[PDB]
Amino acid sequence: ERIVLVDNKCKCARITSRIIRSSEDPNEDIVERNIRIIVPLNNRENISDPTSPLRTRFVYHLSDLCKKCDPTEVELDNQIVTATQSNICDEATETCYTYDRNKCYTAVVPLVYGGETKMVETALTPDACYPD
Amino acid sequence: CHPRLSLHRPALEDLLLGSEANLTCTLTGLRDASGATFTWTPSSGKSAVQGPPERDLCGCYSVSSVLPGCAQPWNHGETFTCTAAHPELKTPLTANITKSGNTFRPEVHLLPPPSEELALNELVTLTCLARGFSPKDVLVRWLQGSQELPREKYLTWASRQEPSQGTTTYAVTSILRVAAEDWKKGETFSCMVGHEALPLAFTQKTIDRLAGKPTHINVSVVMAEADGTCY
Amino acid sequence: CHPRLSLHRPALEDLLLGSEANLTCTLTGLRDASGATFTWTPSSGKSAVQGPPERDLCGCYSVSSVLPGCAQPWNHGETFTCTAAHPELKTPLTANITKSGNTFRPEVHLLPPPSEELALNELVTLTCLARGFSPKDVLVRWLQGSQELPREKYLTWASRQEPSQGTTTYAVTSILRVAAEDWKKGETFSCMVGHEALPLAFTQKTIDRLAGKPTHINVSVVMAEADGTCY
Amino acid sequence: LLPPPSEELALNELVTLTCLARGFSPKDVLVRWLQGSQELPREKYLTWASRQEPSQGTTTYAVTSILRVAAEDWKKGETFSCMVGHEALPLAFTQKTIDRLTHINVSVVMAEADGTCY
Ligand SMILES: *[C@@H]1O[C@H](CO)[C@@H](O[C@@H]2O[C@H](CO)[C@@H](O[C@@H]3O[C@H](CO)[C@@H](O)[C@H](O)[C@@H]3O)[C@H](O)[C@H]2NC(C)=O)[C@H](O)[C@H]1NC(C)=O
Ligand SMILES: *[C@@H]1O[C@H](CO)[C@@H](O)[C@H](O)[C@H]1NC(C)=O
Ligand SMILES: *[C@@H]1O[C@H](CO)[C@@H](O)[C@H](O)[C@H]1NC(C)=O
Repeated sequence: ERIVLVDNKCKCARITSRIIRSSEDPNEDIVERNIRIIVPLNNRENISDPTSPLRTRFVYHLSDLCKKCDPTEVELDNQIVTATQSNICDEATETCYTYDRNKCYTAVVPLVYGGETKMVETALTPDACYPD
Repeated sequence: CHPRLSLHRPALEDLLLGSEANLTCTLTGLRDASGATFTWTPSSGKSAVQGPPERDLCGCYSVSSVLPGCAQPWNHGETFTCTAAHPELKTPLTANITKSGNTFRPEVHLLPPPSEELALNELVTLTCLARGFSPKDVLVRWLQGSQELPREKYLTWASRQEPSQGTTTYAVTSILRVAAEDWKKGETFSCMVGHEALPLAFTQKTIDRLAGKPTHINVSVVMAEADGTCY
Repeated sequence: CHPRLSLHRPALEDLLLGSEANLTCTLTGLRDASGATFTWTPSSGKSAVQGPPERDLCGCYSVSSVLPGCAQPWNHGETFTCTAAHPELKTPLTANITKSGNTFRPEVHLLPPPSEELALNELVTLTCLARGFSPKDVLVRWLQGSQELPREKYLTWASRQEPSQGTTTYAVTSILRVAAEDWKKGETFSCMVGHEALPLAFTQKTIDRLAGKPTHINVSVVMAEADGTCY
Repeated sequence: LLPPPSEELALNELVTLTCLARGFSPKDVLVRWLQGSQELPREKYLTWASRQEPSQGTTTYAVTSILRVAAEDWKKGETFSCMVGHEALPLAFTQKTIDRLTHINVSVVMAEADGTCY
């Protein structure tokens, strides 16, 4: 529990790791890997309202949790080159399991006002859709 | 014997790390090293200086030239039209070159060291494998921490084509041997690969001892009736 | 034209499996026609075949022949003298070929697939690697269970030398791509390596799943009414 | 006595069982095989002759024998033994160390904690 490898929020998973080294018998140590999953028991499959029942199957692949794609800088000889860090994040299309506390989610519903119908917008997480 | 005309592409290294894409144009199979004239159809910086009539089959004549000009037109798909008019033939002949289409981008993988090589505490091996790319040109560099290692500390093989799953693709490999003290201490090592089909022209993979096979795994699954917001 | 230095030893791909060892030694330098002179100082019942010439640097020719003497004189230490003669200058640099000494063994590792390719259900890839052997001759074959795969399913690079500390050594790799259903069934695969400094001329390594499995697993399920998540 | 290899439990055709006897001074020895409760004929297994075992100090011997049974019945859980006789043993007795076939621990904690993370 010391160094954070990933803290992902679309799937809400967190993975840390730590080397704890014995001094006697220097040929064998132990390397620890901790995983924490939080399962939402009341979310839908797609995130809109009328979609489908409760999501009842939750699938986590380690190679898609730890995936890192925002570019980086490498200095080769005397040059700064921009490199990518992953093979697989072609643009979204990822299915998220939870909401994210700093992004806000809306829906569109038709209602009537005597004559014709409008295109009323509706907040789904009200703490984060405040316009300011 | 026989005189022919051949045309080589620019090298990968000065196209990516630099931009100076000097070209070349080679005919071989003559024996009179004074008469040669070359001609390109686009020539604005036209001063293409010819090279030395160097050695050949037991000291015969073989001459080439170089057209300077950097890498903006080559990426957009221009064409170049070197022709020769030497006096040992009765014909001017021509070939051409173009940045090729039908390309695929490689898949890079770093492999952690073997377990049996770590039990001896001398030196450990890292392997870099890049695969599935359509031209025959690639680069491989290595880094320690954020410091690039010098080129004489690692061995890189050549680029060859792999068995056919329909269309032709290629492969390459590379190894690097480091001390078994700073692997276990926790330094980081990177393998970088450069190729023409990748969008930013470079891609990187980094590994260290924490990002490998662990010995212990702790799994904790928490069911939450409260909310689905993931604080 | 000018005489040079050339060497040709018996083939390892027929020396470890069969007993069809053929010696063929070289000494070239082409100015005159057939003025043929030999050195086969053991000639104990062998008849040297000669044939037609083939293509060279626009006019020149070169000659050689074959002795089938596989009665174990080569891995004993006979010196098998090679020395030309002609109506020309009697000053050769000579060739004297034998089984060489100061030999080292290879050390072979077989690597598991990367976990990115597993979670896609396509072909997966394996890697063989051998390094540290003193002459640069080696054979690499693959197996599936007990069946030797045909040698057009896999790619093998050449044999190159390493950066080192005094003593010189060599290395070689190869790959084999199999289907993910065969991996996830439980079928095994193997890499075989042949070399002449090994006492039994072959080594094997084998891989499947359940090879680098971890030995400790903790699973805790936290129910409702007990959430205690920290930020 | 030894449990079967893993690779015989893959195609599930037949299953072989090895009986090893090691290190005695007088070089006359018998081996008898049995499944369940009844003993077997001498023509239903293969047994070797005894040769002097290489060892430091004094000279002793060794012998081996194998027998191949089906796969599904060893998945069922039948029982074997290997009755090796001798001269210098007070009853000339057997060894029946055989099973049909992982360390597991399961706990439930009510966990009255004052305050922790998860
Ligand atoms: C999950 O549910 C949401 C909500 O229905 C899906 O998003 C929306 O899906 C609709 C249905 O095709 C798309 O409709 C389009 O709406 C525009 C108006 O903005 C209209 O002019 C078009 O003619 C079309 O009907 C819409 O693009 C889409 N996205 C929004 C509103 O942002 C979503 O696709 C669902 N995801 C999955 C994987 O099912
Ligand atoms: C370019 O090459 C192609 C095929 O090699 C052929 O049309 C011709 O040799 C060249 N054409 C032009 C327009 O340069
Ligand atoms: C074989 O020829 C080489 C050529 O220089 C020479 O150095 C070597 O001594 C020769 N071998 C013998 C046994 O004379």
